[PDB]
Amino acid sequence: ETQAVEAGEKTVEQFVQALNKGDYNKAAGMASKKAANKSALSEKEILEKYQNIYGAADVKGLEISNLKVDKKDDSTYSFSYKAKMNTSLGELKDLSYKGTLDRNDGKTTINWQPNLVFPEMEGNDKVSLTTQEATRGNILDRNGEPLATTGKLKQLGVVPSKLGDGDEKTANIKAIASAFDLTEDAINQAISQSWVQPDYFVPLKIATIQEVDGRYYPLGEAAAQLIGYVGDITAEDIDKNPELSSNGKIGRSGLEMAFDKDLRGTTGGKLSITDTDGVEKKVLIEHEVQNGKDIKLTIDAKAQKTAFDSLGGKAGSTVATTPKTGDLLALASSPSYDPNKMTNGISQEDYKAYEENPEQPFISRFATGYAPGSTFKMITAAIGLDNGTIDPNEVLTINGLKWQKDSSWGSYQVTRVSDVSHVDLKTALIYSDNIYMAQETLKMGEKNFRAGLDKFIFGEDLDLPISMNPAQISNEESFNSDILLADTGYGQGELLINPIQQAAMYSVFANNGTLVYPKLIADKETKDKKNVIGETAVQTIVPDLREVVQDVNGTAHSLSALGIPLAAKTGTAEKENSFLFAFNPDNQGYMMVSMLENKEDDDSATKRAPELLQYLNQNYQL
Ligand SMILES: *C(=O)[C@@H](NC(=O)/C(=N\O)c1nsc(N)n1)[C@@H]1NC(C(=O)O)=C(CC2=CCN([C@@H]3CCNC3)C2=O)CS1
Repeated sequence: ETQAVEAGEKTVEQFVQALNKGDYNKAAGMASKKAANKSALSEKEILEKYQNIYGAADVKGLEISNLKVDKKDDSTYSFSYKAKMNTSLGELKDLSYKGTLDRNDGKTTINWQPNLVFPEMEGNDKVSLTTQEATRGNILDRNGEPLATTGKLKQLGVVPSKLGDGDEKTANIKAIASAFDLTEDAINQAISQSWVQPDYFVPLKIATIQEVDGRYYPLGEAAAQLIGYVGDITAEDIDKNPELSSNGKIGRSGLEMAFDKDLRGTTGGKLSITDTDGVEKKVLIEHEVQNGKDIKLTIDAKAQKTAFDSLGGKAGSTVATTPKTGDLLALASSPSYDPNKMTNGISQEDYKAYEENPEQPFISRFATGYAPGSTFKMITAAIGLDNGTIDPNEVLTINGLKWQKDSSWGSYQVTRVSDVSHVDLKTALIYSDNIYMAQETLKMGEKNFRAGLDKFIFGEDLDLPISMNPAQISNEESFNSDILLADTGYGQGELLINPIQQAAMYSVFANNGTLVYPKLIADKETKDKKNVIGETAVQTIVPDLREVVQDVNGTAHSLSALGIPLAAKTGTAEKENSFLFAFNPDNQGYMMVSMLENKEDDDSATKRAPELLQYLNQNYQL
């Protein structure tokens, strides 16, 4: 407790603090002159040491404790303290520093020595710092087949110096643009790029070829919206997260981005003290690299490749689930983009292409909310049946195509397409009679309609890694209209449900009225919501839904040619959308929901479903 002691106690601290602030020169100013019993190096020689070592290892957050300064002679005090510090590779704990001070004319300074960098350093000792980036994990389908993996790829390229001079170049460019099937002009824009030197290898496809490590998506565009793609890491990404290395790739969309942490692993590293020849003398930190985790999904890659191909590139979406457990067997969206071109290199043209396609390939339509249309009637009936409103056999008598409750609906008319004039429940679903449904809905009223709807999952967010707004009944918490109460009853109005949310609500017909939440991660436990509708309302509706197919006038009669047990409902909306709902009523092994955004003349979701239905029907039973 002496005013010379604490003068030295303060001179240590100002030295430590100067190193935290990274002011390696202020620190160097507190060094005794270079001498045999004082410092071991000059101010400049000291400055350089800390910049080399404390900088290259980014030493910061230096905390000392148990500081001691005791007198040894009138001009020399000995100090000692414990310390901990943060390095770019971890925390250094329980360091033991020791040294001496030089009092001379009321000026107290440090007799610097290498053992104030790290305790065990001596003489001409140095420091080494090595890092090892990890390998990105895989995304797998339910059967282990890979959906996103990192492997060696046969990169094709050329060398401007092994071509032709004049006609031998512009005719040889022809030959390699053929045996590989790529445009011939793009070989000229590439060869004449800025960075090209006539000796470098210039890449073309995913004439010499070299093996390159890259990120590969076997299914390409058939699963590009769900799985996503990955991009070069940019300086900005490191601002958002300085734990990233400049050399990896990063998930930018779809599941790659949703699970980037798990998939990307942790970097390994090693901080060592070496003699003057890089020979390791003490290891201070060693974190063995930990690679990225694999991720197993519910997807069935054949169902996905089939479901996407079935849309023939038209705007639309398909979604398949095993309804008794929630497994999502496929999440198709069309049109689409090449996720391999995006990740591993995409020409400036093929890229500008996707951006201006007005049907928007980058949209994950299976998460876009739509107005479901007539398919929804299978709910409305099930609610009406639950609360007594609907008599299956009560036969309404309905004339013409238009209708309204009374003249106070101005020009708002409920329209249908088939002038059936004796409609019971079964007949209503077989023909998709908006009117019958619009009526039996009003017979039920917002209170009893919402009483049933509210037993579903509107508003809720599902436990899935896909960004999607929840499904809504209306753009306000009440309808505030009869017309809307009606429009909503037959699948329009202010309804918004996306193909995954639809597939969840309709699961009630495969589970005696229990709703089963969708499942996308292979291991996660099934989650359900019991008694959403009555078992009896199911046994009433389903046999009517078979007849949407079998009956010669059924909206989906074309599917009876297949010879497979189907129960289903269709839809259409107005540009014209087209819908289909389908599942197996014998075994409940699968269920599908297919849309067609902006259909073509005489095209339909129902005309494209068979190939996917045959696969599902055979490979998913009990
Ligand atoms: C349910 O979605 C209903 N569709 C419509 O009424 C719509 N347009 O057709 C629609 N509602 S709102 C809005 N803006 N437009 C019924 N569903 C279907 C269907 O599922 O296919 C309809 C089409 C349709 C029923 C029977 N069809 C036979 C084809 C040849 N002749 C009849 C048929 O195309 C309309 S009613």
